[PDB]
Amino acid sequence: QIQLVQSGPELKKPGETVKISCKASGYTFTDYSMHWVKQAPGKGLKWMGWINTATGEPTYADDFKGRFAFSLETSASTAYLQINNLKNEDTATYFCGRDYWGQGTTLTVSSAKTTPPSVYPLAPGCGDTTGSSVTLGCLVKGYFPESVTVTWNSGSLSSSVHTFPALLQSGLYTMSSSVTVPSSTWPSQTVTCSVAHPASSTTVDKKLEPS
Amino acid sequence: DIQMIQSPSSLSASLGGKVTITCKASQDINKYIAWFQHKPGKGPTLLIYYTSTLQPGIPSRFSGSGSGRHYSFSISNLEPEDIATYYCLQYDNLRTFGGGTKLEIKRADAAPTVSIFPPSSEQLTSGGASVVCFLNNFYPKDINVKWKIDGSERQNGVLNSWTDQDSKDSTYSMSSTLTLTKDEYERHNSYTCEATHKTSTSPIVKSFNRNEC
Amino acid sequence: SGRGKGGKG
Repeated sequence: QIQLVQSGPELKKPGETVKISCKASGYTFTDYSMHWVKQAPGKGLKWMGWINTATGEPTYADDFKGRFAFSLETSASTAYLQINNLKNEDTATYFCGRDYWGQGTTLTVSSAKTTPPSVYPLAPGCGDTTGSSVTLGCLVKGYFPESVTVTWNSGSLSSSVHTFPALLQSGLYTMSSSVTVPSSTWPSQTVTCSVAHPASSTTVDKKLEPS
Repeated sequence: DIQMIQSPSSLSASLGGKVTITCKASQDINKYIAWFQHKPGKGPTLLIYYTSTLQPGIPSRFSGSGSGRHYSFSISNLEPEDIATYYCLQYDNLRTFGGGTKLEIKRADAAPTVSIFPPSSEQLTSGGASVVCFLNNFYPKDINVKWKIDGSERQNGVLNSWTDQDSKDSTYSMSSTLTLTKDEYERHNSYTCEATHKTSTSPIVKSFNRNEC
Repeated sequence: SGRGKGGKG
């Protein structure tokens, strides 16, 4: 199976340096060039250049000449993207690949203050029958930067989950998530939301309880 | 050095139907064009290369054609897992992506499931009061939410967030939050969100009343 | 490793 595994999400300040890895398996790393592609928030794909995996020679698109460096560790079948003197506008998800592609590495470049979220359980009011299903929520308010990961029962509820994109509210982000289960199964079969905010090293659980 | 003009930038089409996307290059690219599918949270998937050759594992309902400066890409027998943004890529001289085509599946219209939530005890005792309405699993994407406090419309303090279209059922969901202070929240009784949508000739109304809990 | 495209897999 062909697989490209990229390193995890990155949070940096302007002027710093980041190095992202792309580890290949399932094909011969040095027989195919590795390309790098940038996707800024809300924008399309932009080609950054490629590296010859047989010689190490990189070729850069014009917009990525200067602060960007492609390199290799042939013995570990790993390609690297280093960005020096980081800019806010480097905030994006970066992909490596050619025919097959890595999962992407999200980079956030910000000098603003990191703030953990407040996490609020959303249970139905005391005076309403929801029918054969019941929808529960968690409101995640007042955090910076993106992103957060919201799961339900540590990820074992996922088929009916809706994750709503964050919005900026008074200089801070607010997002929400809902889950839906059969009414016969709650509160009898517990439902808990978990909110991870890696930037603030926080993980918060809130059990959903009936009103 | 080669510009790629991709058209249309977005489209909707019914299940089982066939759509065509085009790309025009600024110069002859000698059939060196590829087409990609890209879904949020995942890496791109190569579908077609050298204008018309299918990647191994890609169904033949994906196809491509073209020469010179003009290329086309089609998806026939559309299915929900085709929801994605599609890109062309010239690779005759360096590489250039087209601007992309966001594909929406036109399923049958579906009414939202609407749920309203009062402020949590935790948020209230910290001085804030967000009232939340989820409007879930609906189609089409256009929807209007009106908030009322004690029967009077309220527009200040409302934030609305839509999901992307779900491959699980070709629907959208949207979250609407009315944020007040605890002080103002505890001076009123009735809180209502009203959903206006193509699927109903009257609004879908969900409410709760502070004095009843 | 080349400027090629397609055929892997």
